[PDB]
Amino acid sequence: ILAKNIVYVAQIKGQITSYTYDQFDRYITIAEQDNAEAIIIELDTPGGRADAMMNIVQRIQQSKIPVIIYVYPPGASAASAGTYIALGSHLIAMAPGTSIGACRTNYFIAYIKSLAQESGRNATIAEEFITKDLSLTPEEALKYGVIEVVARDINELLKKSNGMKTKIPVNGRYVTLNFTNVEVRYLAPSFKDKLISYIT
Amino acid sequence: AKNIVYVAQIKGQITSYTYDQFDRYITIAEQDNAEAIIIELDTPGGRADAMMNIVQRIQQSKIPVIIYVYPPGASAASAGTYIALGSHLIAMAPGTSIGACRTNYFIAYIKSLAQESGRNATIAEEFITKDLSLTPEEALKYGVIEVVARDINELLKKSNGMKTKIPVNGRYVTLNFTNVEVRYLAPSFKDKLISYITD
Repeated sequence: ILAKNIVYVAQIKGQITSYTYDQFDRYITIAEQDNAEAIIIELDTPGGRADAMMNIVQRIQQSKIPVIIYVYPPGASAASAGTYIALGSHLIAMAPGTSIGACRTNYFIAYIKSLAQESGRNATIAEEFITKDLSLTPEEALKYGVIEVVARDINELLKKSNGMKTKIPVNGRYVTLNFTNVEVRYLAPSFKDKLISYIT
Repeated sequence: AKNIVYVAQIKGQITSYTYDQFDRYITIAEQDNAEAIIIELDTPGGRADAMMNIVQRIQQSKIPVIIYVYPPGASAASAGTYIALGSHLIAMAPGTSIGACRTNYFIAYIKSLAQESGRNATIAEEFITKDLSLTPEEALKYGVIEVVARDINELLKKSNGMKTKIPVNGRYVTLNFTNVEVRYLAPSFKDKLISYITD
């Protein structure tokens, strides 16, 4: 026979809107319901410094399982509200060839700085995202302590995150990721998701 | 509670040891009645031969074996391309190659592998007789492979519903990656070493 821990993977491409929050909620909900070891959101977001964001961030922070924001596929970028979402998550991995930061108020600074500090990721850089239109390369990003992992695909990501400690608690406890006997389940975007899209 | 798809890598030159690996992976897959197994294949080649034995292994496999020439920059070469032409499904990631790297028997053989899987055999020959190399897109266009996919997930999405190119235990199968779980299989320790030594 056979059996193991589950990891869910879901994409979230395009601009972040009020409709986005519902997606995060769906995916993270499904994952929570099955006690997934974690969930990876492959995230490629490009522009319009939104606000549905901190509602998403609250979502993540209150999630009952780790949420890994993976800025993938190559060419993807996480900007404006992307980068908040990420800085507020439990782990940030990045595929080579992607970016993070701003694409090419003091309130917002206060905010990015906050997100960074509570997850021990570099807040001086965080600020510079907003105050210098900074854009990091996964390697620079990792050097500077903004992200935790650089991975070419889901599988590297799993191997490299294995055993790493969550950067912010998961329901009060810091968790050590154990992707040792894991099964990955791919979740696809719904039909409304699908349409509410092209129509944008 | 779903269907399992296994994923395994096989990088580097193909030797008599390699067979052992396919056998292991394919065996694990068979034993759990996987919906299928994907071998991410990167094979630089330069004339080897363990191949003929591996291909029989695949043909006799009790579940579909999808040869996926991956990661970007990978090459399915010489030995590789026979293994692939002899499999159930061939996908390729963008930025990879198939064919020769850079007789009146090996030709008969590539031709054969091609015909029995309905993949273009005029090109197959041209691999060996014109040291030809194809790009996933050209490969697709020419009818050598079945799928071009950026990552395991596209691969599953694009292959879903496709019919196997050669039978699986006598029956052609239609892939159904509809409620699937993916399990990644890592190279063992011997494998890991026999690499450093087979260097």
